[PDB]
This record gives sequence, structure tokens and C-alpha cells, in this order.
Amino acid sequence: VKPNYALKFTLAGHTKAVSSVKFSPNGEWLASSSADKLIKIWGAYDGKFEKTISGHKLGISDVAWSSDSNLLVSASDDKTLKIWDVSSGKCLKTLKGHSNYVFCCNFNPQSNLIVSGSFDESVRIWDVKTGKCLKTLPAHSDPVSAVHFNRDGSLIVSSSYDGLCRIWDTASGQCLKTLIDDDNPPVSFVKFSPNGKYILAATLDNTLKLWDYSKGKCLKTYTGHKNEKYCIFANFSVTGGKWIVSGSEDNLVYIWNLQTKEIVQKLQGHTDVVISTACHPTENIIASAALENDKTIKLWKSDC
Amino acid sequence: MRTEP
Repeated sequence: VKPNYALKFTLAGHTKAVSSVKFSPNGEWLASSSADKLIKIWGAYDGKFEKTISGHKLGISDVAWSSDSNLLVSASDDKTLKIWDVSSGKCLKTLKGHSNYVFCCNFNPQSNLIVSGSFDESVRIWDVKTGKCLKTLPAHSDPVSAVHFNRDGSLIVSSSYDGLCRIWDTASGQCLKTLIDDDNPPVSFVKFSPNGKYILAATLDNTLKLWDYSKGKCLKTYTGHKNEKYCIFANFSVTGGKWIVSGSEDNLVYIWNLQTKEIVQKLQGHTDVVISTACHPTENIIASAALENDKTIKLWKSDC
Repeated sequence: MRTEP
């Protein structure tokens, strides 16, 4: 079976490259972040513009939702993270402590903590209520390209240009595993599978890989796209068929069959690098966003 | 910075 994703909406408004798109867990909203220093909110099902959220002083590279869809955290070049109340648009907290650009961010499932990764080569863990840095992980020896909590928040996976993926025990800070193949290309994205058993990792050699991290083994490899320059998000599409979804530097959205590794769809329309894809939590919907010769978000819908 | 090569 192959998906039949088809373009439903293009969403425009950001005045510079879009960095990140994320669907709210309750499925009503898409949040977009951009080099133009702005967060924008759109309806998930029609892409209707809802509001702009602002306050960061430099461009934004990531945004993530709290589990209750009430809060957003953003990661900015201004070396801060901001906790936002979506409904009011106010900045609730400014998270300071990184000494270089903040590049990536995520809530834990309970949404009482935020993880961040920075150009300063560290991972930071933040208390959402107080906005205080709980812990700093000297996580890597190069910029941290992604950080992600597992299904219950007890683990953090980070990726870095130093070529490593590291799994951290959230509470103890201990590095439980360091993962690397037989080469060391920069790792530009990583995230746990929904079941927590795997990490999906992008490396800047045009390769995605599915690792059983417990066993420390690569179970699947996905190729055919173009990824050598940008930290492009990748997804497990789970609502219908089990796909792997990623943007690509040839301006396409790639969709692979997770089991077989075959490319099953390529979504055309973007006119620049598709930096970010997101999968709707209940509907077979993909959101994708592109860099500075495009600056738009597209919503794609599939029957399966 | 994610938007930069």
C-alpha cells in the first residue's frame, strides 16, 4: 500500500525561511517558527492563519508543543528559549543559560520539562513552571542538532555534528549509550520511535537510519533524498500506513515505507529546501515547510 | 540558524 498525499493548502506569511512546523497534540493547530523571529499559528485542517507570536530578538530554529496544546517553547539564535502561552501569545518565561544559538527543543510527555540543544555543544533540561535550568549535559563536542524525550520522559536522545547520537537518563544526566555507525558524518536529526524502542537518525550523507538503540544496531536505512547541508526534521507517520517522512534539499517531501525502505511518495510543490515535516496526530496529514526562496508551509492529505 | 546551510 502507498499513501496518496495531495496538496490541500499553501500557507504564507513568514518573511524569511521557515525553520520548523509542528502540529499541536490535540490536532487543532499548526505552529510554525521562522528566521524572521516569529511564531505563527494556523488551523491544522484548513491552514487558516490564526496569530503571530513574537518577542525573540533573533531568528527561531525550532518550536514544540506542550502535551495539553496550551504552551509552546521556541529555540532562538538569541540564545534563549521562550515558553509561550498560545492562547494569549504572551511569553511566560525566557530560558537563559546556553552560551550560543539554541537550535532544537522539546517538551517531555508530562510537559513539566523542556530539553534544548545548542551551538554551545550542550543539552539543557528546563523546569517549565519556573523557567530555570535544571541540568546541563556536556552532551557533545559540536553543535547539538536535535533533542527528543522518549515516551515517558525518562530518556533523552541527542544528535550532533560530532557524528554521535547519545541517549541520556533524564534524571541522572548519565549517558546510557553513545551510538555511531562505521562512519562519522554529522548527525543532523534524531528522535525516538513512538514505541521508544528505536531512534530515527538523519546524517548529512543523504541517509536516514532506524536504530534499535537498546541493541545498538541499525535495523533500516532510507535513501534517495538529498540531505548534506541542513538539519532536516524526519517523522514516523503512524496514523495510517507506517511511513518515514522527511524533507529534502531537492525541494521534495520524501515518504518511505518503514518496513520495506522503498520510497512510496515524493511531494512536489516547494521551491526550496523542505526543512521540516510534521505528521498530524490523528489524521493522515503532513505539514511541510521550506527555506528562503519559498518561505511557505504546505498541508498534504492522504487517504491512507 | 537551522535555515542556514
